[PDB]
Amino acid sequence: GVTSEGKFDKFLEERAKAADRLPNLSS
Amino acid sequence: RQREIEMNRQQRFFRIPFIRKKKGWWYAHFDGPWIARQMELHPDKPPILLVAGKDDMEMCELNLEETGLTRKRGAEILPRQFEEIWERCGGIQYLQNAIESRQARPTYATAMLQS
Repeated sequence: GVTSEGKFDKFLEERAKAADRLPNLSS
Repeated sequence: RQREIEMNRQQRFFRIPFIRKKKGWWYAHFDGPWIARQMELHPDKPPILLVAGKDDMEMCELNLEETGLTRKRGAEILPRQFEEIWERCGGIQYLQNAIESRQARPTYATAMLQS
């Protein structure tokens, strides 16, 4: 079974989006 | 207590880049099969620190065996490689505050701060 690793992939993609709300250090 | 945890649950640490250039990084500390700490470092952003209990909704819900992390060549790292970055980002105060406020689930990491 590698549905679960697919699930881990989807999880990482949503986490990767979780930072776009964060301020830039540069400005 | 730290040893009883140690001596029954292997502590394992991983780091992998995020998908789309500079990459962001996803770090994890697994206390046996279940995640205890998670840390996300994006270019030109403040770090995201996450501890079991308080931040469950943002953390990996999979058993370690299910993630495929143990089968990705190069994903596993030394405990100290995780710790140095966790500590640099303020992870000790973060977890300590979560413990103080009764938001942190007891893990090997909290046992580490019981000192």
